[PDB]
Amino acid sequence: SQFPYSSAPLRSVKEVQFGLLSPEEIRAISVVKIEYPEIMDESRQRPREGGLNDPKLGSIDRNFKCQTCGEGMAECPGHFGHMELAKPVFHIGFIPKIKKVCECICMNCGKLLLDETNPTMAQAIRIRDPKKRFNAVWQLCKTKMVCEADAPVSRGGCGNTQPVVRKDGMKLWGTWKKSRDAQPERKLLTPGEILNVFKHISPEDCFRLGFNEDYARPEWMIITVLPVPPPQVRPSIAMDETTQGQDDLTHKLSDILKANINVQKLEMDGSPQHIINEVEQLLQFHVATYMDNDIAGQPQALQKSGRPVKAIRARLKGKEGRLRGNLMGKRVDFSARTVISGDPNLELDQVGVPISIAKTLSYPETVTQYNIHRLTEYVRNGPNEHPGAKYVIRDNGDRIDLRYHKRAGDIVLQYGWKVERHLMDDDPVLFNRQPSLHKMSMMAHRVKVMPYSTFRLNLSVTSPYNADFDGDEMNLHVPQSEETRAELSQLCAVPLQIVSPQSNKPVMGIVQDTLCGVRKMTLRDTFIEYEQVMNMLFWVPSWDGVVPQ
Amino acid sequence: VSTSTVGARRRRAKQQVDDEENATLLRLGPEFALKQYDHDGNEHDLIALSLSESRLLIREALKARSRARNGGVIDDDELAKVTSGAVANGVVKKTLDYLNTFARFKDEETCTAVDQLLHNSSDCSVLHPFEIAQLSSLGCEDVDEAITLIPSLAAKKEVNLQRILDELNRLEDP
Amino acid sequence: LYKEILNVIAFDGSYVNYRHMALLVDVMTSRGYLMAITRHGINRADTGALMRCSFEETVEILFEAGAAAELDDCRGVSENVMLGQLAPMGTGAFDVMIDEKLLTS
Amino acid sequence: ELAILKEERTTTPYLTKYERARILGTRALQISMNAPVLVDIEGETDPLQIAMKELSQRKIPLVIRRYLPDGSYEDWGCDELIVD
Amino acid sequence: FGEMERDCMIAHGAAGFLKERLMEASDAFRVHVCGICGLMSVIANLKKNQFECRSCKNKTNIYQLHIPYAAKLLFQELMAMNIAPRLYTERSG
Amino acid sequence: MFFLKDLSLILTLHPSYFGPQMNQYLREKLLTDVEGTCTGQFGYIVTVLDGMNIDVGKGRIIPGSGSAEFEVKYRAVVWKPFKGEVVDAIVSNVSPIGFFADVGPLNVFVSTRLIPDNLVYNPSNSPPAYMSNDELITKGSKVRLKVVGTRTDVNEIYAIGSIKEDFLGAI
Amino acid sequence: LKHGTYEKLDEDGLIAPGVRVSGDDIIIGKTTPIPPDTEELGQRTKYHTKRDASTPLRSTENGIVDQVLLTTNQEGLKFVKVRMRTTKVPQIGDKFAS
Amino acid sequence: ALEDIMVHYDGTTRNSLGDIIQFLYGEDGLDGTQVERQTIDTIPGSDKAFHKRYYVDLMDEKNSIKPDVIEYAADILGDVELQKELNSEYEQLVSDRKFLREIVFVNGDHNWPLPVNLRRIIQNAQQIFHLDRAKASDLTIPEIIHGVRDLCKKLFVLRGENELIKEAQQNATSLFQCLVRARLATRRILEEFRLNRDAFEWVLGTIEAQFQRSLVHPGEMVGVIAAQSIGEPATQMNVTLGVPRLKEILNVAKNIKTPALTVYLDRE
RNA sequence: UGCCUGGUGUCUUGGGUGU
Ligand SMILES: [Mg+2]
Ligand SMILES: [Zn+2]
Ligand SMILES: [Zn+2]
Ligand SMILES: [Zn+2]
Repeated sequence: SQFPYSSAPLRSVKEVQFGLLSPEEIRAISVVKIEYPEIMDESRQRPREGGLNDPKLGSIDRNFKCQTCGEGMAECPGHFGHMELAKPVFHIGFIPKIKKVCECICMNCGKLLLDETNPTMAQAIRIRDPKKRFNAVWQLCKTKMVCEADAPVSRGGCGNTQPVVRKDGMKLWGTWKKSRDAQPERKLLTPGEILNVFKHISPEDCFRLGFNEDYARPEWMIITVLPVPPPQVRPSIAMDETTQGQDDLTHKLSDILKANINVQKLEMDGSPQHIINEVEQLLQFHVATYMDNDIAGQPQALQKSGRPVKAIRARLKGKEGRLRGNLMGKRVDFSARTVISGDPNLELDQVGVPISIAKTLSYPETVTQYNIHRLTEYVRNGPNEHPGAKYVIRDNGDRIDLRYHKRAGDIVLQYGWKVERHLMDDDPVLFNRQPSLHKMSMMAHRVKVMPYSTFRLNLSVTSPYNADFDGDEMNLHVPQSEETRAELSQLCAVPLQIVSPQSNKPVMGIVQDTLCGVRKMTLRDTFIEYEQVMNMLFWVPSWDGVVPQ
Repeated sequence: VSTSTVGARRRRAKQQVDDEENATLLRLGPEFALKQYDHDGNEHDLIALSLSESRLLIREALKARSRARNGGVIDDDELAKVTSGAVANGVVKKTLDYLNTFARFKDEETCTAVDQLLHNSSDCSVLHPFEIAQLSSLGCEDVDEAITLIPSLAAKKEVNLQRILDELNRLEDP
Repeated sequence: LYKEILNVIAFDGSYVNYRHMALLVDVMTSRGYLMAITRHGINRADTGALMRCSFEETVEILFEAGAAAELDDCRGVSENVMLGQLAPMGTGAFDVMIDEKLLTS
Repeated sequence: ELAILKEERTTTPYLTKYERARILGTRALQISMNAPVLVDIEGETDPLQIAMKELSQRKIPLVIRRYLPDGSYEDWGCDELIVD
Repeated sequence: FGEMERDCMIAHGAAGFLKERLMEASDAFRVHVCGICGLMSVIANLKKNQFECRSCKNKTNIYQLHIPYAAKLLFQELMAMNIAPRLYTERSG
Repeated sequence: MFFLKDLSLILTLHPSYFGPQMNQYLREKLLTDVEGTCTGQFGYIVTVLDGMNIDVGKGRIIPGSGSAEFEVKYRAVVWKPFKGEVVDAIVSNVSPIGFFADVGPLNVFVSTRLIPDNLVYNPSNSPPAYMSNDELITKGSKVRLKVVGTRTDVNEIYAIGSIKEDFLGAI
Repeated sequence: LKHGTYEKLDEDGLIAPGVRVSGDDIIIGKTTPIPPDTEELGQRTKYHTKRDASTPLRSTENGIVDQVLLTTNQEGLKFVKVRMRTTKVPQIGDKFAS
Repeated sequence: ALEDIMVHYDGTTRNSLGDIIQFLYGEDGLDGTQVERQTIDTIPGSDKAFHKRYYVDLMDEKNSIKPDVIEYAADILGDVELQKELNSEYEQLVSDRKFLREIVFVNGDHNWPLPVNLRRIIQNAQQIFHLDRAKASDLTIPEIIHGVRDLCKKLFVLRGENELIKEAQQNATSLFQCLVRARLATRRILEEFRLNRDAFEWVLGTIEAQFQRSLVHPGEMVGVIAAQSIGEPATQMNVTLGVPRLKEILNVAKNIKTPALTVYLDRE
C-alpha cells in the first residue's frame, strides 16, 4: 500500500529464464543511442542529449522527472540505451566457450565435424542436459581435425583442414596445416570472421552443440552493440559541496565511446593496418575491462588515482558483493542494539527494553472498533509521552507526522487507518546475538519497558545465546504485522525452545548462584523459621495460599 | 483486464505475416483463431454471431436476468434499464438500437431455419463462420455484390451462392 | 561415512542425535558417488542457477547459465529469498483458501 | 485433475504447528480488517486472542491446501483438522 | 540481518517474518514486466494509465511485481553484461 | 462482428465482505465491472450469459494482505470490428471535415478524403448533409461503410470508415 | 538549511563558550556562494544566493561549549575549532575492570 | 549444501528438485525433540531371567500368576485357549529378543533414544488411580493381550491402505513395538505394575496419543537444522581427530593424513 | 496581522569491541 496505484495485475515470479541478449533485442529495448563522449552539454546544467547522461535514460534528481516514463525519482526504474560498436569485439566471459565452439565446427562451411552416423556421436546427442551434451560433442569432435566434403555421398562439408586454435589474452590464433612437413600459417581469428561464421550455423547443429535457438544463439557471444545502463546503476556522488564525482562505470563507458569514435574516424580517413590493429585492440581492451578487471595474464585498468577500476564483475562477488552483501543479507529497519544486563526478577520469556528504544521503535496497529478509544488516547499523548504514537497512516497511504502537527487533538481516527504506536508491554519481539550458530540464538521475547539503557534478560537464557554481561550486545527486531506477530509468538517463543533437537535435551537450566544456592538450600541440615518461610512462600507467583506443615 | 483462455505466447525469433488483423484475408488473430478451448480444455470452434442470433441471445439473457432479479415473476428501454451502470446502460442501449434497426430476422424460428440452411448445407460445410455471419448479417442480394463485399467468397466458387441468397431473401420477412 | 563422522564428533564426549548425521551422509551419497561439500560438489548439481550462484563462483555460474539458456523454476528457498517472495518452507509450504461453505452459517 | 478426492486423502489429520501459526496470523489480520467474527466475544479485544478462541471452537472459515511434491494437493477444512 | 540470521529464521520455519524483514523493513520496490519478453522494459506511466513494451509492441500482457531493489539492480547489471534474465509469472514444464 | 468467447476475470474481495452472501456479491461485482466495458484486445463486452449461475471456485488468501483472490470464468458476447469489413451504420453527425456514424457502441469517423467526390457537403441544407444528385446522407441516414483502420485507446476503440468503393454510401 | 536551530550562533557564525548545546544544534555557521537564479525578477532582495554548509552537533551528544578557537590555516583562510565538554556519571551498563 | 531439504507431506525428505534423500525422516519419522533414552527390556539378561520374567504357565500352579493379585485366579488354571494366547505372546517376545539381539544391536546395548516415555506413563497411571494396596486386579488376560496387540497397530506414521505403505509403516515402528511389548507384558502388568482395567485403557490411550504427538511436522526444514546441529559442536572442539579430520571427511580428500585398516582375524 | 526548514559523499586504511 506504499506504492501508488497501478492498474496492472500483481503477480509473483514463478520462473527465471536465462539467456543472451540479441543485438536486435538490445536495439529494441533501448530508448536512446549514445554517441557523444562529453558527459555535460556546456557545464550549464541540462546534460547533453545523446550523451552518457541523457535525461531519457532516467532521473536521479528530486526535482527532475524522467523524460521517458514521466515518473519521479522514487518510481523510475531506469531505462537502457545502446551504443553501436564500430567493430565487433569478444565478450570477455565467453572466450573459452568461443574457442571450444570453434574447435567443434568447421571454419568454412559452418557445420559440425561429426554426424549421427558415428554410434558414439548419436549416443552423445541422445543425452538431454545441454552442458553435458556440449561436453560430449566437444570431446568427440576435438579429435576430428579435418572437414570432410564427402561422407566418411556429401555430408555438406567443404573438405578444408581444420585449424588448431590457441588462446592468448583476448586474441585467438588459428594455425592451419597448409599443404612430409611443410610451412604452416597461424593467423589471427578476428571477432568479425568468427561472427559471420557463427551466423551460418544451422539451428539443428546449434541445438546439438547445447545452445538454444530461441534464447542463447552462439553468435550472440560476440558484442556488436553495447547496452548502456541507466544512471541508477552508476550514480554520481557529491565529493564536496561543489564538485560531484563521476562513477567508475561512467568513466569506463566514456573511454569505450572515445575508442569507438576513434575507430570510426580512423576507418573512413586512411587505413594503415598497424594503426587499425592498435586502435581496435585498445577498444577490445576497454570493453573487456569494463566488465571484468581481474583478467589474469595482463595488467589491470587503473584510475587516475592509481586504484584499479571497479568492473561490473567485481560488483557481484565477495562478502560485500551484490549477492552476499545486498540480497542474501541486508540492513533492515525497525531494529535496536544495546548492551545487555541481567535481571533475576524477569520471567523466562521477557526482555527489558529501555524507554528511549521503546519510543523510537513502533508497531502499526489497525484502527478497529475494539481499540479506537485507546488509539485516540495514544494519538493525543503524542510522540514524546509514553504510551504514545509517532504517525497516523490513512487508507490511501499518506502519513501524518505527529511531531509537526499543530492540531493533533483535532484528528479523528477512521476504521482501517493505522497508528504507529509506541512499543508496549507484552509485544513479541525477535531477539538475537551474533554469531548465530544455531536456531536458539534467535528467540522471541515479550517486551517490558524499563528505565536505564540496557537490555535485560533472565539469566537462564544466557546459555542458548552464549551471552554474559561483561559487555555483550544483542539485536532486537520488531515485527510489523499481525501475521508476523503471530508467527513470532507461536513458533520462535522462548518457552517452545527449551528442548533442542540437536541432542534431545534442554538447553536452559538453573545456572550460577541460583544453582549454588539451590545446592546450599537443599542440604539436609538447612532449617528455616516461620517468619522467613512466610516471605519465601509469598515470593512464589504460583503458590496456592496454603502453607505446608 | 479480462484474460483469454489462450496463454503462454513467449518470445521467439521468427515473424509471420498472418498476425495482422484483416477481414478480407480471414486473419482474425490468435484470440479469434478457428480453434478454441473451453474451460475443460476440449476442442472448440470459433463462435461467430449474426445480428439475428446476437439479438436473440441478448434478449433472452437480459429478460432472464430481469425475471430473476424480480423473483421469477419485453420493452427494450426497460430491458436496458434493468442492467446496472450508466455507461453499461448506454452501451447496451446503443447495441439494442443497432440490432433492432437492422434486425433481418426477429423471429426465433426464422433464425433457426437460416442457421440450419447455412450450417447443414454441403457447400456451407467448408464456409468459415465469419463468412456465414457476414452473409446472414449484410443481407446481400447478388453474387457479384456478395463477392465484392466479402472477398473471401470469391475463392470459394463451389458454393450455390445465388440460390442461397434467394433462400435468405425468401426467409427475410418483407 | 557415518561411522567416521560419529567418531569425530563423539571423541570429546559430545552427543549429536542420529537423524542429523543420517541426513548428512544420505545427502553426501545420494547420487551414487561421494559428493564433497565444496563448490565442486554442490555447484555440479541440477539446482537453479540463482540458488547455485549465491554460494560461490557467482559470475561464472551466471555466464554459464546465460550461455546454456538455463531455466530456474524458483522452487528453492534462496531463489524466493532473493526475490522477496514467500518461500515454500515452514509456514509457506501450503496455501490458505476461503471456505465459502462454512461461511453460510 | 490435480485435486485429490476427500475419500483418498492420505496426509496427517492433525494441524501442524506451521499451519496453526499461519492460520492464526491470517485470521488475526482478517479480524483486524473488520471481518465478521463467528464466535461470541466476552471481553476480548486482541485480534490474535479472538483468532485463538475461534480456532479452539473449530469456527475458523479457512481451508488448508497441502501441496504434494508432484503438484497435486489436498484441501482440508480447518474445522475437520484435529488441533491439540 | 546477515546470512546466519536468515538460516536461523529458516530453521524456525517462519517464512512470513523472513519475507517481511527482507522486503518491508528494507528495500521494497515495484516493477513492471512484459508478459511476453519477460524483461523489465515496460515504460509504465501511472498517472496517464498506459503501459507499453516497445520491443514486443504490446499494451495488455503486462504485470507488476514486488521485488527488492537490490534484485532490480542485479538484473539491470546482468543486462549490462549482455545476460538476459527473464522473469515469468507462470510455469511451463 | 459479434462472437461468443470464454473469458476469465481476477476478482479481489476485501475481508469485510466475508459473509454468507459472498458468492452473489461477487456475481454482481463481476456484472458491474464487465458489462459495457471496452477492451482493445477483445472489443466491447455487451452481455454475460448465465449471469446468475457463474462458478467462482475457491478464493485464495493473499499472504500479507488478507484479501481473497477469486478466478471467475464466464462466457460473454463480444463485438469487435475488423480491418476491411463492411457493416451497416447510422450517421450521427455531419461536419465539413467528414461525418460520424455509429455501429453499435462504436463511433466511426469518415473523412472527406474517403468519401466519393460527387457527395459534396451541403451546409445550407437543413440539416447539413453530404449530398449528390441521387444521394443525400444526413443525420439519421442509413449508410453502408467499410472499416479501414481501428485505433486502440486505453478503454476505447476508434475506427475509420470509407464509402468510396462500390455497394457503399447511402442505403 | 539544517533542521536544527541557529539561534545560538553569534554575529560571526561561531557559538560562544559557556553555552549549553543539545543534539543537532548548529555550532558553526558556514555558507557557500551559489550563482543566483532568475528570482531577481520580482524578489525584493530576498533571493537565495548562498547555500548552507553549517556544522551541527552530533545527534546523540550534548554538553557545554568549553572553548572556541579561531585562527588562520596555512593558506591564510579562517579556521575554527570548537571544544564541547560534558560529565559522564557511572550508570547501569558501564564497563569496569580490575 | 543442506539448506533446501525439507520434510514433505508424504513423509519423504526431498530437496528442491524433488529428488528423494530419505524415504522417511530419520528412518522413523520422529522429531528430534520428542525422543528419550529408554531401556528395551528383552535385550539384556540370561535366558533363565528372561523366561522367569516373561513366561506364564497356566498348567503348573507354582509357575502361574499369583492368586492374590487377580480376582479370577480360581477359573484360570487348566484353561487351554488362554494358554494358547499366552504362548503366542511369549513366542512374539522371543522373536523380538532374537531380532534385537542378532540383527539390530549385536553388541547388546539396550539404552537408546525412543519416543514416548513408558516408565513415566506407568507411574503416572499408578499415581492417578491409586494402584497401591494389596487389592486384586480385575483385568483379564485376554483384555491385556488384545489391547496391546491392537495398540501395536494404531501407531500411524504413514496413512494409506497401499500394501507398500503398510510395509513401510510396519518397518517404521519395529523398535518401538519391541519396547512396548517388552514393557506391557502380561506378567509384568499383573504383578510388577498391578494395573487395573481403567488404568490399562488410560495407559493405552496415552501411549497412542503421545506417539501421534511425537511425529515430525511436514514443513520442517530439517536440512538447516541438521547443518546447524553438526556445525555447532565443531565451534567448541596415532590418528587425526578434530577439525582437520572433519575437514578431510567433508572435502572427501583422496589422500588422508593417516590411512589405516582394522583387520579382524578368525576366531581361532 | 507578520508567520516555520528536514536534506546528507564515497573509496581506502588503521585501531578497537563481543564471541
Ligand atoms: Mg562476554
Ligand atoms: Zn523513467
Ligand atoms: Zn567445412
Ligand atoms: Zn516485452
